[PDB]
Amino acid sequence: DLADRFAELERRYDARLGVYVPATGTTAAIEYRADERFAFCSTFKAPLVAAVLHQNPLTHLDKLITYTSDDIRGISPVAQQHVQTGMTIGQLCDAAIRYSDGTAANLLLADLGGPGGGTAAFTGYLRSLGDTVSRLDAEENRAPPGDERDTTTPHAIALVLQQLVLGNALPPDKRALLTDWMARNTTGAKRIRAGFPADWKVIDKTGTGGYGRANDIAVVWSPTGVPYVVAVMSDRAGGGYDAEPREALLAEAATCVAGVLA
Ligand SMILES: [N+]
Ligand SMILES: [N+]
Repeated sequence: DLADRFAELERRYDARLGVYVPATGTTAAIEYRADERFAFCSTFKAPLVAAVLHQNPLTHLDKLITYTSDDIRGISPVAQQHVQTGMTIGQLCDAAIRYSDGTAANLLLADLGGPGGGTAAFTGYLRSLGDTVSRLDAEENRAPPGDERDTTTPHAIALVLQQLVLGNALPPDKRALLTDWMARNTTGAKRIRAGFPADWKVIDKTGTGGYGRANDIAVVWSPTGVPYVVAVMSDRAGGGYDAEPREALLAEAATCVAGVLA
């Protein structure tokens, strides 16, 4: 019983774990706490890039955005080295996904515009994909576990990623950009990627936070090219606001999923 094995991971890592793998043409869905709420953390930056792509012609990727050192907010590996030159919308999409760049995310939200610095518009994009539960409220706080702001569920975000990467939410040219940025992500080697054999292809977007939060959302392809969406979320609310996030938990959960899918 796979659910028994997920529960053992919860006890061993003193953590709460959520998993959703949508059913496919030849597999049943995998689900564990799939409708419980977990913080987005940085995983929202993947659908955020999709929302910007959706709303604009591809020429928009060449638009140069200027900003100052005081605009550097959240962990921003790329943006904080390009204050003087600025960054194009396309470079900001790249940084937001592949380096979780918080400033890039803030600028892409500002590009959507509207109240809340773009967070209302982003949430509306998720509504348009049929996601009735997720919400984004703040820009790049260690939100308490009970707070519903800035949360999703494994079920909800997996079905969002399913439509974006494997469905028709985006035209093929915009779909290919999103897929490529996730494929060359730099932050995910020790999470879902670490749970799948080397001949599976893995694209992903991570998130990490207080209360021991560690997330990874991925699309994987078997060695013969069959794709599956895998969403894994975790936290450790009982360990306090500074509980250690555990990448090994996500890797071990992904290993259990890979055993089901192989
Ligand atoms: N949250
Ligand atoms: N913003």
